[PDB]
Amino acid sequence: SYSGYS
Repeated sequence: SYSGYS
């Protein structure tokens, strides 16, 4: 998964 700001 990805968590945060992109």
